Amino acid sequence: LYRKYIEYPVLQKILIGLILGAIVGLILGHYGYAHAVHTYVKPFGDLFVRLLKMLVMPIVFASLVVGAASISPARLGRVGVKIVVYYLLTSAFAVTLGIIMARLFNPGAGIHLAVGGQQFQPHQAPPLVHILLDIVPTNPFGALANGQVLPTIFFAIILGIAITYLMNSENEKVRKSAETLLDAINGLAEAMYKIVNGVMQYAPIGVFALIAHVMAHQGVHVVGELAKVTAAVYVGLTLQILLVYFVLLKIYGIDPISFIKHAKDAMLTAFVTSSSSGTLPVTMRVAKEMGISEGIYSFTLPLGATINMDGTALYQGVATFFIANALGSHLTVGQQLTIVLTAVLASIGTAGVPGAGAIMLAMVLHSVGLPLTDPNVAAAYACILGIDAILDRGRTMVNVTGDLTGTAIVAKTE
Ligand SMILES: N[C@@H](CC(=O)O)C(=O)O
Ligand code: NA
Ligand code: NA
Ligand code: NA
Repeated sequence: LYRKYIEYPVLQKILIGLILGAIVGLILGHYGYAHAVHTYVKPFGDLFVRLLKMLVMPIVFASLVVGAASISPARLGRVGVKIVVYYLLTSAFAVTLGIIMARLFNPGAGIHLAVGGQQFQPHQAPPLVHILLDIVPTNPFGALANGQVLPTIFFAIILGIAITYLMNSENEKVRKSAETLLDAINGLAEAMYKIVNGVMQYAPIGVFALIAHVMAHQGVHVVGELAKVTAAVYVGLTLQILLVYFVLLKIYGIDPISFIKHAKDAMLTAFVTSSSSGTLPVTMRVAKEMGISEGIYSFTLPLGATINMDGTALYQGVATFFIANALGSHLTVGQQLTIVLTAVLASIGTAGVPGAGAIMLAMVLHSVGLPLTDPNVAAAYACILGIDAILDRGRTMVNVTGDLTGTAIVAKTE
């Protein structure tokens, strides 16, 4: 029944793997068979970790190039300024709210990951001058091949901006050559998102092996911590709607009660599909009967479907704290502010494809000194990606909801 396995829903598939993973570890580990799990069940979980790390490098480079080549055009108009400034402010405030939830609920506190029998000891910090000057790569190819992600981000952003200037050039041969290069890079990004969909089909098997191995060694309190981070994200998402969207709507005069009733179809549709790109046709229909002018929502909505992601920004702030707390490290004031800047940039480049927001988490992990090369970081990294399907549902609703409420405010003031 191979076809039956594929057609079965992914979220219900992961939940089955997690429940049986806990049961197997407890009963088998109680009878003094812990080494059997480590020798046999662990290798099936190591494949999931290695598969996740492969997708990190091609996705970051390709998505940033195409993302930077679309919002670069300065000429937008008068309705193209209010929507842009609103998008940046909402994304920045989402990260701050996520930090508050992480510092309040304190997820991941109690477990000490010691993969390889070595506690995570942070390396000595080089001088700030060296760190800032190391962002510029000496060899753009070398940064991509060696796995350095901070130089990769800088080169991708400038390359995308330069492509935009070429497409507006007067010469016909230069314009044709610039469009071909962008399409080739665009086709690489789209091909990688299909691999992400195929990797998550193996996720229920990978989650089963990971949970079973950790259940027989670090007891049961690990599962309790996973519940705290799941509750922390959804609590923060709820406060995002009531304390930001509802307040702004009431201030400008738009009735929140009428807003939710007229936009319920979009939110539930985005919830089940977990995609903000396939929900766009549904979003276009909803705004029509609301009263928005045809021109207003024909420009902001396509732009906001890939730029305005408040849920992803809140998710990345909470997830980073969970990994650091599990490792036993401490976040300084300067490092926390670095999250507020890196998470906003990472959310802009994130694509609407489901599951693409946990691949950009590596951008903020490296920015705070937690590389994926460290075995301890990688083990904890795959722990939060295992339950990503559960968290992917809620965050997609907030991303779509921000686009609708942003359009209404602009349309109110014309
Ligand atoms: N699924 C989200 C993207 C993400 O989770 O990163 C969306 O469609 O907006
Ligand atoms: Na935003
Ligand atoms: Na969005
Ligand atoms: Na995005």
